[PDB]
This record gives sequence, C-alpha cells and structure tokens, in this order.
Amino acid sequence: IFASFNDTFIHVTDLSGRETLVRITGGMKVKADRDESSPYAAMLASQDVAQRCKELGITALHIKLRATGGNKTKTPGPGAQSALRALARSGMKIGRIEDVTPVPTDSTRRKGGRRGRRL
Amino acid sequence: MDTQVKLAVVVKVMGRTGSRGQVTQVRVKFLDDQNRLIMRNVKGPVREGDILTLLESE
Amino acid sequence: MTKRTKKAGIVGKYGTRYGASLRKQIKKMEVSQHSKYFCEFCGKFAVKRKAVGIWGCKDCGKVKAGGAYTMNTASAVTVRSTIRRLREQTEA
Amino acid sequence: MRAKWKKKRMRRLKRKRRKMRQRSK
Amino acid sequence: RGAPLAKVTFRHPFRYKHQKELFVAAEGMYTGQFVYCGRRATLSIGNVLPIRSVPEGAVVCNVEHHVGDRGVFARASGDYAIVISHNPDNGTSRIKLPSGAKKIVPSSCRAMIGQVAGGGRTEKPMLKAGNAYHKYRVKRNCWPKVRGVAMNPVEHPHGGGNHQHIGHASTVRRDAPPGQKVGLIAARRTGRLRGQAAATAA
Amino acid sequence: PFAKKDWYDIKAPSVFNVRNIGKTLVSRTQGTKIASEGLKHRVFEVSLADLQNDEDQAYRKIRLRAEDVQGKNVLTNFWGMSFTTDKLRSLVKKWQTLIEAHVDVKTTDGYMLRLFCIGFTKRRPNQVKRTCYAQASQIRQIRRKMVEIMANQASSCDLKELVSKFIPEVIGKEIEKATSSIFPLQNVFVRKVKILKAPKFDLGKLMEVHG
Amino acid sequence: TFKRRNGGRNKHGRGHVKYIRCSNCAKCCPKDKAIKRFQVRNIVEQAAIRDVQEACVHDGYVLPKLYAKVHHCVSCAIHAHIVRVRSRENRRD
RNA sequence: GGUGAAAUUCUUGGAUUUAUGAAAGACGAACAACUGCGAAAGCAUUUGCCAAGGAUGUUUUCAUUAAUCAAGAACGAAAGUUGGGGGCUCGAAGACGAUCAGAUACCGUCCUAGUCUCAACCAUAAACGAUGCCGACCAGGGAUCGGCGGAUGUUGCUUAUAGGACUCCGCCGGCACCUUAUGAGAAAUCAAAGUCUUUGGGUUCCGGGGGGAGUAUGGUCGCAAGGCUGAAACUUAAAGGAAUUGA
Repeated sequence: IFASFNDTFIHVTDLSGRETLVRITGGMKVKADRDESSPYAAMLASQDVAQRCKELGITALHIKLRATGGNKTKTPGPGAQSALRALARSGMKIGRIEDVTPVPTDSTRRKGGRRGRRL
Repeated sequence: MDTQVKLAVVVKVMGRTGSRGQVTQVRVKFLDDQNRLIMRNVKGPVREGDILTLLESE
Repeated sequence: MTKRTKKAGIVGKYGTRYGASLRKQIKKMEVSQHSKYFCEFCGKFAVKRKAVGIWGCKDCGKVKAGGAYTMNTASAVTVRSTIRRLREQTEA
Repeated sequence: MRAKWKKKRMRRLKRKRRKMRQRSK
Repeated sequence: RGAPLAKVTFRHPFRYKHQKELFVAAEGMYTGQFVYCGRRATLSIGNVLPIRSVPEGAVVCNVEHHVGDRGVFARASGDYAIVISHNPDNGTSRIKLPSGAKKIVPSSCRAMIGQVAGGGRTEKPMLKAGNAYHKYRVKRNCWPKVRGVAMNPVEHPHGGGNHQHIGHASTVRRDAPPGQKVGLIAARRTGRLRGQAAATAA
Repeated sequence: PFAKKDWYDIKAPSVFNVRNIGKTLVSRTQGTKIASEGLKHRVFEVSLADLQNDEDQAYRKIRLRAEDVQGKNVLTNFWGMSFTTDKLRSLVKKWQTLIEAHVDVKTTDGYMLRLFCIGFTKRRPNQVKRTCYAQASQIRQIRRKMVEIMANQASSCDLKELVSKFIPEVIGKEIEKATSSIFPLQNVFVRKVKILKAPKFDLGKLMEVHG
Repeated sequence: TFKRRNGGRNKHGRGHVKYIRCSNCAKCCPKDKAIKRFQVRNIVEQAAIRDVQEACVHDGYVLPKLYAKVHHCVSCAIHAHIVRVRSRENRRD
C-alpha cells in the first residue's frame, strides 16, 4: 500500500525563491530554480515566475519516481505563496497534509534584521 | 502551462498599484471548466461577473 | 592627616616614579597583604599572609589555602558553589 | 540640564582649540 | 614554581605501604582536614578520585594524560579545567581544558576537585626589574633579554646595521632547521586583533 | 543517482496507530557507507491527523527515529513528540494569562523526556472584562504543582505506557479537574518531548515493541 | 507641541518600557509606542482555497493560518498601514 | 549575500539548504497592558535562601520625635575606560559597491574597540512629567492595580466551609483616563499650569534681552575624555512662544 509521505520545502527570502524537493527525512532528491531564463532579481519572487519553478519540482516527484503523498512546507511569506500552493493541484500532486512552519520569532533581537526576518 | 477555454471571469485583482482603475494583471479563473488559476492581463479596473474573451488565453 | 592627602603604601615608596595606572592594581593587592581577615575556624580577625597562596591564623594555628595576595577570590566562590550544587543533586 | 547641538559642537572644539596652540598646525 | 603544594601526610604502616608527601594544593583546604585518594572517595574539595565518578560540569585541577602520570592539565595558578562531557561512556571522558581545547582522555584518569591555589599571582604587576630578577633566579631562566638588533650580526641574524632595525621578516618557517628558525615561528597572523582561545569543535 | 536509489517503507512500532509512515529514496546500499547502517537515526514526522483520521489532532507531529532495520522495512520507536508552530500561535491570544512550566523526568530505564504544560484562565459565567487576569504569584503556585503532578503520573514503564496516554492527551486533562478548585487551567497538553539523554539501545527490549 | 493629555506619547509612570525592534528597519521602539497589528491570515488566498482542498486528503483540514504581530517604527506604518491621519476628536480613541 | 536596481563578497575549496548531537556566547518573543515595583537610574524563564520597601489593617507603643534645605554624604542609563573572564551576536573608525561633480554617508558588504560579566574608574543624558518638595482646600463619573469590609451571590466542592478567581457596592492609598472647569493662562491647554491682582501657607533652587558663551580665565575634580563651578571685552533690536491666516 501507498505509505505516501514526502515533504517539499520552499526556501524563501522576499528577494528571491528556490524550491528544494526534499523528503520526510529531508534529504533532497533534486532541486531546480529559475534564472537560467530571462527574469532576474525580485522577478523570481514574482508570482508568475513562481509557477514555473513549482511545476519543475513536482513533475520529478510523481510520474517518474512515484511518491504521491506530500507536505508543502514554506519559510517566511512572499508574494509567490498563493501561486505555488494553487499550482500543486495542477501538478496532479495529492497533499497528504499541508503544514507550513516557517520558524517563529523568539526574540532573536539584533539590529541587523536577524529578528527582521522570521515570522 | 495553460489550456484554453471560452471566456474567463476575473476572480479578484491580486493587487498592483491601483487605487482607482487598476493598471497591471489580475488573476482569472475560466468561466466554464473552472478552477484553473493563471494570471491574465488587463488594462483598467475589472469586477467579478465580468465576461471577457480569452481567445487563445495561455 | 599629616602630609598625606589620600593614602599610599606604594605611592610613597616610588617617589615620582612608576605612574598613576600602575599603582591602582598593586595598591589594592598590597592593602590585601596587610589586611587582617576573619578565620572561618576561630572567627577572630587574625588571619594574615603566611606566604604566596598561603594564609595562617596565629591564634588557633590553622593554615589555609587561598589566593596569592588575598584570602579568597571571586573565582574561588564560583568554583566552590558549582561543585557543591553538583554534589547535592547527584547524591540525592 | 544640557541644551542643544551648539554645546555639542563647542564641546568638541573646547579642548581641541586649546591643544591647537601646542600643535599650532 | 612559586605556588604552594599542600603537605599531606599518610603515615600508616605495614611494610610496603607507600605513603607521604605533597599533593597539589586546592582552594579552601585547611590543616587537620582529611584527604581521600581513590576510586570511591567522597566528593569534597581537595580529594582526588577518577574523573568518571566526578559529575559533568565540575571544576577540577590536575588531570592525568594517561593514568599514573600524576597531573598534566591545569597546574599553574588560578587556572582550572572543567569536565565538559561524559555520558555513560566507558571509553572517554571529555574535558574542556584551560587552553579551551576539548580533549579525549580515559575515564580512569584521576583529577582533584577544586581549582589550584595561589591564584591571581601573575595578574598584578611586578613594578621592579629587581622583583622580576628574584623570581627568575629561583627557577630555570636567565633573566635579562638582550634584543636581536642589539646583538652583533655574527651572533644573531637580526643584528648589524648602522641604525636600529631587524633586517628581514621576523616570521620564519616551522619546517626550518635549528639555527635558522628564529622570530615568530609559523605565525598564523600578526598585528594585534581579534584572535581567540584554542577552539576545537566536535 | 535516481536509477540506483533504494526504497524504504518506514514502520511505526506496535503501541501506536497506523503502522505506515512514508516513502523515501536514498541511494544504493553500496559497501562501505551502506545506506541502511549509515542513516537510521534521522527523523520521520507524520501528523496524528493522518493516523487517527480525525482533525481533533490536526496538528501534533511526532518525531520517530530508527534504531533497527530489517530488510528495507525500517522500524522506529518514540524519540520525541513534537508540535506545530500554528497550534501555539492560535491558542495564545492576547488579553489572558499564560501559566508556564517545564519538567525533566526519566523513566524506568533512563529514557529522557521533557514535558511541558501551558494554561490560560478559563472564562467564568457573567464576565464583563475583556481581560480576566490572575495575580502572578497566584500563577506561580500553579506552576510548581504542574511539575509534581506530571512527574507522578509519568516515570512508569518506559516510553510504552506514557506515549499511549500522550496521543489522546489524557494526562493534561486530569490535572485541570483537580486544579480548578483553586485556579482554572485551560488546554494543558504534553506539547513537546525530546530524548537527549538516552540510556542504552537495549536492542532486545526494543523488539518487544515491534511486531 | 502640547495638544495632548497623553503627555509625550505613552508614558504613564514608566518613561521606558522594554524594547522591540521593527520588522521593517529594526529600530528600537518601546512596546506601547511600537504599533502592533494583528495579521491573522490564511496561507492560501480566496481563489487558492478551492484548489488545495480538491486535491488534498481530509475534508478541508482546518487550514493552518499564519499569525504575526507586525512591528513598525511609526514611519513604516504611515506609508501603507494604519496611521493615515484622523480628525481631532477621534484621535482620543 | 543583496535590493529600488546592481555589484564588491561567498560558490565542486557542491556551497545555499537539510538534519542530528555537542560546544560557545547572548537573550527572555508572542504573553506584557493609558497595568506593577524601586529614591531615582532602572526592572520580565523557573526555583531556593537572604536580608529589604511601599500600600493596607491595627482601642498596640513613643509623644512633637516633624516639615524642607546651602554644606556635606550615598546611589546614579549609555559611551569611553583599568585589569581579568569572554568575544556568540552585532558593530564608530577603516576597507570595499552603487548613488554621488565630491558621498568620507543614508543604502550594500567586510569588521576593531566595544557589546556581555566581575572587581575598579566615571558623574553625564530629552537622567523628562521640559511641570521642586511638603500640606490643606475647590468637580462629576467609570475602569484598572493593591489591601480591607459587608452578600445564608456565582464558580468553587475546599469533608462542609473559610478562602481564592469572578460579579458587586462601600473604602484607604495608586498609575492614570474621561467629561465638564467653577478658576488660571498669552493661547494651545490644564482637577492643576487652580485656590497670585481674591497679589504675603511653609521651605528651597533657578532665571532676570539675544548673541559672545557656557567659552575665556581661575579654582576644583577626574585615570583619561573631559566634567563641575563660570565671566568680560565686543556686538546688536529683537531672539523666542502659542495660536491664526497665506504660500
């Protein structure tokens, strides 16, 4: 029977995003990102570009390798978040459960925006 | 990616600059064969329930 | 008092020489050499510096280990407290 | 109390200009 | 070494009994207090016992760099090692040394509870050349340091020159042979900033 | 690497819910640094939601580490109980008290656990106040009790018994009933638990908890 | 100047609280003068909600929202968030 | 890395990321409030000990001990510092990238002192309520913090109760708000900035045009920085406040 659990992790800064196809232990099968193509900078963070990244992930995971259940886990919030999450449906990926757990602020309070990140 | 279905209803403007009259794209769902989310481009404000032809769409 | 403003010990020793910064450290540790201290054992304000790291109480005759210039030290307090706490919890 | 940036500037210049006669240059 | 060792007198007879003499002094020790030396000894300052039976996080003075060598780590005044880790580990007790190094040493190796006495010794200044002389006289050192510049070119590589200067780069290779090997030997850096203690990682 | 990678289906122990956990790929079991013997002690987190079916445990992931493998079927025992961030973030709303506590306890064989417990004042009939606060030293009296109560209920026969209480969170709720006579308590959950001072593996004993 | 009964600004037998640093710039601000705003918000969207739940196990889940208090340096809040200005009477709110 | 946009800078010396331990040093989010305490500066994890302080209660005791102050004494954020521990984080100067005619900056990147702690210095801050301390009086109302009193109230279930949390009303002493302000004020505002033209409650400190100048000089002190005390020549008709109307 399909035991079916396999996390994908999206490592986000406001400036840019990349997807790492991790797993339940967290070792990566593969990773891919945009910037081999034309748009660079905060145009990656952009929602249209984010879709392109997301599908590139998913396609390896299902059909070729053949895990089916998956958690999406993200790190702090971008504009891209809605686009990534929506496109998981059109990846033909079945969310086993979805839990985001970006890392909480806990008073890592120092001037250089150490705190400034987090959630 | 993206199919190509007749028409398209704008679900709601995902933001932009704006205030009054919304220059930049909007997120649309196809009017029939629902639940395909893409960003299609408009000039001007737009409302949900609006009908616009997205001929080739993509 | 007499021809004394503050106090000295070692300032008077020098003459003009040595300097203001240098006397700060050593004045504190030479007053400590002179300094009477209270014995744990007898409780009298007897204890005097026998030698470097060695303290001796004259009346009861008890000889005690301590810092070079001074009876104890800040470091000594820290070291004993942690050892006693660890001993207390483990023995339980 | 202590006022304003007039005294801030002149504090820095207070001992500097006394010492700028020993230096000269 | 200009610091005390406590005279501990063991006196018990038999004939082959071996006894007597100077265990290293620790802080807070008094005359007429009893000292216990061995495996199942009570945890009090000045007692010496295997490091395994001493709990983690506990300040010690003396450690053995293999059993029976009697005291290797922390013996100079106001210094102490702190036993950092153990766990139920038969093989290894880990000790953070006063150098800051984390050292794998057998759990059988003895250590004495407390810190070594006579602390603060070196911290406050001599304030005489003559005070410096007396300390160095009693120990093995020849007292005055003549600079390499002040020496003749025949005697010393840095010597010679009309004006005072060291002629060449001070830093010489570690691999360099005896005679050649002078100055700051194999310096990782020089000039005054931002180093740290010996910092191993595990 | 993909056309060489193993497949491990990961198995839960006996005392637990559904035995299935997930699917991994690693990299071929090549001699010298075998994929089996190599890893193991990595972490597998599956929500109690996906194991009890219900959403009355929609959060609460559980850390399991593998100690033994038997031919590409990887066993696991309890090595922690974890929590989501989103659960703490909900719960803790403004205008009300926190009541905080930490516990350290070992069990019969010395598997180390850290138990937590958080609590709010519970609303009373007829409240006007948007706040409703306890009085701090009053809170502290509660805190002291929590540690004692959890310890007494706990430190019995290893992971085993305690774990099966933890999952439907029985332990927490029993506290609330007795305590309410002096001061409320709300929620009260196990929350997190890590082992960080394990005894020994005791491989024989582990297989009792496997079938 | 003094138009305010509130004195300087949020200082009532204290003068200094205990500092938070802005999310935006990381400037120190005492808590009562900070400006905190509840952004309890879904991960998804309006539209996104539908898509996820169709292609997911379990009926809807719960959806595990994101909760953040947002810290501003005063200036930061003016540029987008809630400051905007006011009319004189409603400022006592 | 980074941002508005880039680059220095870091990248098979497979980073970034990921997990597990351990070490190191820091800090106590959200909770944490027109809410607390402490002389003030200031002070948030738990627990123990040790002494401490206010409020409150008191047919206990003393009986005018009091009030407030030159002098004099104690404590006194930060930075700088003296020496150790210690250096995680961040980070003056410097050094780098853009921007810039210059940019030495904001902004980006590296980062030393330092930040931390301990024994020492030091004595200053928008150290503020920009509002001396103390006392009596003049005006309505509701919160909340603390204690006390009254309820055959609620919850509690404490064997039962008393308590305690909650709801209450009364109340001492609070931090303050609210709305009117009798009245003050130049107005803005203010239950004190009222009770000073109704001119004199007790005590003390300070100012007495703006600049020069808070410097010069002397005395004093400080480890040092420099502080504290603190003029005058000479200049000159406004400096400054609040509100109001333009731009």
